[PDB]
Amino acid sequence: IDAICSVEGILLLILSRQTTIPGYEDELNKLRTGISQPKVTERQYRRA
Amino acid sequence: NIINTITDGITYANRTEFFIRVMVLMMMDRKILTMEFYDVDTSAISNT
Amino acid sequence: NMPKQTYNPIDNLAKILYLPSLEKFKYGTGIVQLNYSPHISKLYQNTNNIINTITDGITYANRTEFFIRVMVLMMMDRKILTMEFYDVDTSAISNT
Amino acid sequence: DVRQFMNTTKAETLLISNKSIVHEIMFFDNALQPKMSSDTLALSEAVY
Repeated sequence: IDAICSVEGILLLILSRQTTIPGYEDELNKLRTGISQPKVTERQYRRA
Repeated sequence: NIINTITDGITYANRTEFFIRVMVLMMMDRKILTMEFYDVDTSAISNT
Repeated sequence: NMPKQTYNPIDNLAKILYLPSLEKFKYGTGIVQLNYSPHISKLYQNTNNIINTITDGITYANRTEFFIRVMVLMMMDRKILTMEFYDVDTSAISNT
Repeated sequence: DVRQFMNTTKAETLLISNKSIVHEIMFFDNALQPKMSSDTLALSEAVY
């Protein structure tokens, strides 16, 4: 269960912008540029 | 390979993908470094 | 007079967004009119046999039986539309 | 390194794009250009 939660957490990290803000909030923003929209469709999420 | 979008050439998407994969690489794969030394005396002169 | 296409760009999404349309209104059409589709235009026969009529022509009875057929079709034809989708960019698109 | 300053892209395609098609460009450098041989008559060639 720790492993599956870790997977889900890594996934949360780079989707759904307004969740992750550890200490930088800037290069994370740099990263997120590429999802093309501040909302992601499901099938994209599932395949990811 | 990770973001199913119909695109024209290369644009921010390969960059995002590349970030994800190098990230997930470094998150995994713990290693600790073991090296091997010599016995140099003072031959290495004048160079502190 | 057709125009020429120079400077061939990359079209990895034109073939999904435009090409099916753009050629229907390609530069050089005089009129574009609305019509019934095949699979319905075939319901418009000549020999009227749902409604006998004393004439040998294309009289109103044609229109009437044509109504009857499409009406009883639409009585039936319970269909459900299902479909998948692509996912494209939105910043690299002119139309909003 | 003049022997591999190969870079082929007609400015047409550079100009007709889709506003995010990020692509490659090369860049030479010769600021430390050594004097030419003691034979060359006169460099009468344009390198715009």
